[PDB]
Amino acid sequence: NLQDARIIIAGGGIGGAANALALAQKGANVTLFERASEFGEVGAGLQVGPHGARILDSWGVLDDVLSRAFLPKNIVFRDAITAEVLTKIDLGSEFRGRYGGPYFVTHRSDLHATLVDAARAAGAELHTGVTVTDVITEGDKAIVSTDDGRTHEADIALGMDGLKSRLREKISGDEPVSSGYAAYRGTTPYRDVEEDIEDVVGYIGPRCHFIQYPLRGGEMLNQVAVFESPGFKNGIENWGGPEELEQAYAHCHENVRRGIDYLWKDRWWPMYDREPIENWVDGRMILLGDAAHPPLQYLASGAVMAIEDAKCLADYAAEDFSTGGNSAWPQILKEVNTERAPRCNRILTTGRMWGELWHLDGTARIARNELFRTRDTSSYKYTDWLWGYSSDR
Amino acid sequence: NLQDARIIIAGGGIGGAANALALAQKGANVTLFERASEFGEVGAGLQVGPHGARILDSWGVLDDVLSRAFLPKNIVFRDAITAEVLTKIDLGSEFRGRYGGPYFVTHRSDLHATLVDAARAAGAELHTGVTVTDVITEGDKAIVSTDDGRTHEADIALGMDGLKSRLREKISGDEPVSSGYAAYRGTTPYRDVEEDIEDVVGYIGPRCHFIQYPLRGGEMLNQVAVFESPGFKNGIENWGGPEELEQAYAHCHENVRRGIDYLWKDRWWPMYDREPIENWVDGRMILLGDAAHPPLQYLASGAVMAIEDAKCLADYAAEDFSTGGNSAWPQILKEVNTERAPRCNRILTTGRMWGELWHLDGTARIARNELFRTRDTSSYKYTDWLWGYSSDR
Ligand SMILES: Cc1cc2nc3c(=O)[nH]c(=O)nc-3n(C[C@H](O)[C@H](O)[C@H](O)COP(=O)(O)OP(=O)(O)OC[C@H]3O[C@@H](n4cnc5c(N)ncnc54)[C@H](O)[C@@H]3O)c2cc1C
Ligand SMILES: Cc1cc2nc3c(=O)[nH]c(=O)nc-3n(C[C@H](O)[C@H](O)[C@H](O)COP(=O)(O)OP(=O)(O)OC[C@H]3O[C@@H](n4cnc5c(N)ncnc54)[C@H](O)[C@@H]3O)c2cc1C
Ligand SMILES: [Cl-]
Ligand SMILES: [Cl-]
Repeated sequence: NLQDARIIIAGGGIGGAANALALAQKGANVTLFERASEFGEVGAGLQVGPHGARILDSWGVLDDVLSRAFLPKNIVFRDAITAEVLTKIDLGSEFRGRYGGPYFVTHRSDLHATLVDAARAAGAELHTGVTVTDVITEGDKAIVSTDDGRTHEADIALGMDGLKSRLREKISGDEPVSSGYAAYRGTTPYRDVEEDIEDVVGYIGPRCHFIQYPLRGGEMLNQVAVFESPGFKNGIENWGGPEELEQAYAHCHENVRRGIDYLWKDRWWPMYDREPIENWVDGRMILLGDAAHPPLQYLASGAVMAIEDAKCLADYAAEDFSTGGNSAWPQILKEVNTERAPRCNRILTTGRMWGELWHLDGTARIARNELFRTRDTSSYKYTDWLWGYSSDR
Repeated sequence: NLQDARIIIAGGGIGGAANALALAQKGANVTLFERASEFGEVGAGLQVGPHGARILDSWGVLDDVLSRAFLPKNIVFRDAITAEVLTKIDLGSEFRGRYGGPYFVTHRSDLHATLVDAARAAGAELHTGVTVTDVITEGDKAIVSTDDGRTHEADIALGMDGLKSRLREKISGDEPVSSGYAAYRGTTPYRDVEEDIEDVVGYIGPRCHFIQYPLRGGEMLNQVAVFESPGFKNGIENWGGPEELEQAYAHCHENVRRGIDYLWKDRWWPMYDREPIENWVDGRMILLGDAAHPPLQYLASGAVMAIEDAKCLADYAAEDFSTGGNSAWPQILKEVNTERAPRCNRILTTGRMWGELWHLDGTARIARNELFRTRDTSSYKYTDWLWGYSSDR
């Protein structure tokens, strides 16, 4: 376990919260600093495959999360022009047996709160309204600076400050790479959306897609529209705004076009990722979550990768610190980086190809539709790398 | 049959020759005018699927053509970058039984000569060095003008003057549509090409393809390179010249790049087709062959469609003229047009999509390769429309 260990976590998103939980359950001393004045997340959906669900079950929080989640029966791909069903991924009894957990969807806000509550329950010391302004390594400790003028000593620090990480600048000078696509969300009472949906449905079209799924007990429908922004190509600084939505969907089926009207129009998410990097470690600081590996969201696995990062770090640390103490930390960070970077950088790079496959047009769309139609639905070769991974050694 | 019938054919390519044969075997009086001073065709390969082979067998010329042809065992698609085999179409015993004949390849010159010799044997009067300058219909006859100042009366005329048909101007003012791709050919002694080939091999790559097949007894190898011409986009009048070949293949596998060196460089074929048109009839003149329906050559069926045109016209004419005489000709031309236009215009339009499918790049290429790999090789759904058609009623 981790009793004499001290860890400081910079950032309290889903990643930082899950690391706080996993390390405090091992008996470590955890201090987490979150810049925002309250913990919280967007009150809209996310998807959590069995690669995340199994981990939450290990931490004893899956049952609880599921009480406020929705269990879709399938992921259904449809053509966005014709609305034709192309293929389904069955999330039923064969899938859960293979992958050791359900594929579920829930509100981001609920998952994040449940993680923060369990982290606190397990002993983690969480602080809101505090920004980490620096992390340096001196001798065998990390020295962390906060925006109240204080400094804090720990054995290691986690840089979990997101896609716009400033801690990442210690290791890499790269900048976010624009995809040129923007995401909108909406959540609507299910009854007010204009047949019935019990699945995650993805309509995939030229230069756009549109996703729908129900949330807890089917009361609300989550809707997500992602489209190629002409403003990005044309050089706009604040590209992707809502004046682009009608034109971006004008070639789609009525089921998709009607959906646009339900989206929140006052906020959107221009989609960026970063090129993959191999090394995430600077002395006794490791970058994790989106600060190490921010993806485009086509594989719905960004938060799941931050959860897997938490599991791997706490499991490999408990194994090695038990017998090697504080001196073992730089070897533990190396081993965690070596396990996690190939996994997560394959999600980054394959995710980019997978979104391009959704957004094909012309003859390439005709080929992609037939490839999805004719596949062997009993084969798991397209998914085992993603949903069957485990860091267990 | 056709004994009192008179037909004049404008053009003596493979189309005009095959119509002369089919009509003279029915006992019709056939006069064919060819502009060139000698009958002849390019001494390079063509492919003739069972949709053409069955027809030649009916006319009693298949055995003879086969004596000087090559019988490939498969059509093999390979990726032009990696040389990976993607899929094979087996041309063996299941295929020939299904489609009623072999898929063969031979020299264009040999097929054309064999058709011209059999047409002559059957009674057709062939004339070289004579251009048809006009065709008009007056009463119940076609009146055909030639470039020696003479006029000729027949019951019907066939406009078979090719892709650049001037007779087509009677019916449509359209012009050839450039594909922006150019074709080169070569034939090399098989032994001099730098493993062994017993199939039709198509290497399909971004913005290009490369085809190889052996000719009679495997003595010569036919090679065809088709690539997207940057000169066409850039506005050159005589675009597609050989200075473009190296760059156009520079991303391909060595097997493809080595092939370029064997091509004839003194002549090439900029690839054009025409938009499909429904009506091919002007009074007692019908356009047939490339004058009615010139394709891009991705389905290797242009000459085969002209052969099918010959079979349909002679069969439907023999059926109706037997009992209705000369007065039946305009109804016969209508019925032939109504049978042949949907068939041939589907080859035109599907052929364009099929070449685009070969020339995909990026994620669209990854999708296309997997679609070809994973297909049901026992299913004929992609090919029955093409190789299983018959005009028989
Ligand atoms: C449209 C969209 C849909 C998505 N859908 C899914 C999905 O279905 N499933 C999935 O698994 N993932 C999904 N993701 C990805 C997922 O949202 C992210 O990968 C994940 O939230 C990253 O978590 P994180 O904790 O690493 O970073 P963040 O969530 O960015 O958290 C970083 C935190 O650090 C705080 N902070 C920043 N700087 C400092 C500092 N110096 N000091 C202290 N605090 C700091 C920030 O306030 C923030 O709370 C999606 C992403 C997008 C954009
Ligand atoms: C690179 C390439 C590869 C191909 N590969 C294949 C293949 O493998 N299989 C296949 O089936 N098809 C293939 N084709 C298509 C095939 O070549 C043509 O569809 C077919 O040759 C057309 O025959 P046609 O008789 O209708 O016209 P043409 O061959 O053009 O013949 C028209 C004839 O009319 C003559 N002429 C013109 N004007 C007059 C006039 N006013 N008076 C008298 N005579 C006139 C011309 O001199 C010419 O001989 C390919 C085409 C290309 C470009
Ligand atoms: Cl994601
Ligand atoms: Cl052709």
